[PDB]
Amino acid sequence: ITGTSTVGVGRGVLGDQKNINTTYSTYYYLQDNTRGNGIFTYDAKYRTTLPGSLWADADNQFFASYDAPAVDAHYYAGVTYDYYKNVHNRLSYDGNNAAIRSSVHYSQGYNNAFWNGSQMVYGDGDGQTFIPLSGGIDVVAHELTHAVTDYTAGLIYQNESGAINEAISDIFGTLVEFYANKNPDWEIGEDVYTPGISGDSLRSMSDPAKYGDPDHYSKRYTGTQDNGGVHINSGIINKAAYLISQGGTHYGVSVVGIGRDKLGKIFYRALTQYLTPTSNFSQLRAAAVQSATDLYGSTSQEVASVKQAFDAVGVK
Ligand SMILES: O[C@@H]1[C@@H](O)[C@H](O)OC[C@H]1O
Ligand SMILES: O[C@@H]1[C@@H](O)[C@H](O)OC[C@H]1O
Ligand SMILES: O[C@@H]1[C@@H](O)[C@H](O)OC[C@H]1O
Ligand SMILES: O[C@@H]1[C@@H](O)[C@H](O)OC[C@H]1O
Ligand SMILES: O[C@@H]1[C@@H](O)[C@H](O)OC[C@H]1O
Ligand SMILES: O[C@@H]1[C@@H](O)[C@H](O)OC[C@H]1O
Ligand SMILES: O[C@@H]1[C@@H](O)[C@H](O)OC[C@H]1O
Ligand SMILES: [Ca+2]
Ligand SMILES: [Ca+2]
Ligand SMILES: [Cl-]
Ligand SMILES: [Cl-]
Ligand SMILES: [Cl-]
Ligand SMILES: [Cl-]
Ligand SMILES: [Zn+2]
Ligand SMILES: [Zn+2]
Ligand SMILES: [Zn+2]
Ligand SMILES: [Zn+2]
Ligand SMILES: [Zn+2]
Ligand SMILES: [Zn+2]
Ligand SMILES: [Zn+2]
Ligand SMILES: [Zn+2]
Repeated sequence: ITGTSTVGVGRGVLGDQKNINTTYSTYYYLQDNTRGNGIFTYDAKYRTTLPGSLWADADNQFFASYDAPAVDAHYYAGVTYDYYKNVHNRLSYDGNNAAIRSSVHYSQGYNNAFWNGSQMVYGDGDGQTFIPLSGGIDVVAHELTHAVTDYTAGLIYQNESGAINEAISDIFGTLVEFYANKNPDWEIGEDVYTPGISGDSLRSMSDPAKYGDPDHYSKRYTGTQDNGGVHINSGIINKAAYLISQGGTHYGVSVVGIGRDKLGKIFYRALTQYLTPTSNFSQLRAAAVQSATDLYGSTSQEVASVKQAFDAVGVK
């Protein structure tokens, strides 16, 4: 809509206050004109029609419980935009400042959130398995990173390529969570999963086995469920990424940690320059090694640590 750029205030899913960029034309709309071609957040009104209505509010105050999913979808899309622009010089998910559109209150009791090829879609959860999923910055950035992948390497969504696709989204979801630097960790979805249970999450990057996911290539899932285990086998790559950043000793292999920023630079370069739709784990290792070589030199600690981490998880 055409209007004046304004700044509203509200509370997110977890009760935290934050400012949001809005547009004023009779109503205050969740339309942030400060980032690229805009960030737009929509009310799906418990339907499955998309995108729904551009979110309208009478007073630029967003403290109602019904507002909270919209506040967080809008704000965390902004954080994700800021991460990709400030850290990687990438303008929105397509690198060409595409508008970021999000719909909240999608369907009823819907325990999922997804990038659908042109926008983000957030269920409210059923209140037991999940609360509204836009409350999780890592979920928001995980799904928007699928769009990044789609516009770069094009990793399919099955078998090893799909597990890399998933891990890439977990890695950058987590790096966005650290960039926001409110309550970061190496867990996925902890803020919105199981409100009755403290200390759990959908999966752990630092210890995938905590939830039964593999932390070594020899433990990879080879069945047909979950598109060949894409959310399961991602633990193998997630653990390698965790080791690259934080270091550690894993199955007897010592990894010297190089920190989060270099982890992100290495994997971003691998994703955008070297991966292809059918890259497998071994090819991801090669891409990460070459990316670290490009950035830091073949004799660098960074290259050596990439190799150590993939050795530790059994990927040659
Ligand atoms: O409403 C305006 C918006 O449509 C435009 O894109 O950028 C400036 C805004 O104030
Ligand atoms: O924590 C990371 C920060 O250290 C780096 O500067 O850029 C990415 C962030 O996630
Ligand atoms: O977040 C990590 C945590 O999972 C681990 O237990 O201790 C080190 C941290 O980096
Ligand atoms: O020890 C873990 C176990 O507690 C869980 O039930 O399944 C996965 C294992 O890694
Ligand atoms: O062969 C693998 C071994 O090298 C490693 O130590 O742990 C898992 C095994 O499958
Ligand atoms: O069966 C597949 C297995 O061969 C591969 O290694 O990892 C993904 C699985 O789907
Ligand atoms: O196969 C790819 C290779 O061509 C390139 O050199 O680095 C990435 C690899 O995965
Ligand atoms: Ca997290
Ligand atoms: Ca929980
Ligand atoms: Cl560990
Ligand atoms: Cl471990
Ligand atoms: Cl460790
Ligand atoms: Cl271990
Ligand atoms: Zn209001
Ligand atoms: Zn998803
Ligand atoms: Zn995903
Ligand atoms: Zn967290
Ligand atoms: Zn899955
Ligand atoms: Zn998923
Ligand atoms: Zn270990
Ligand atoms: Zn460990």
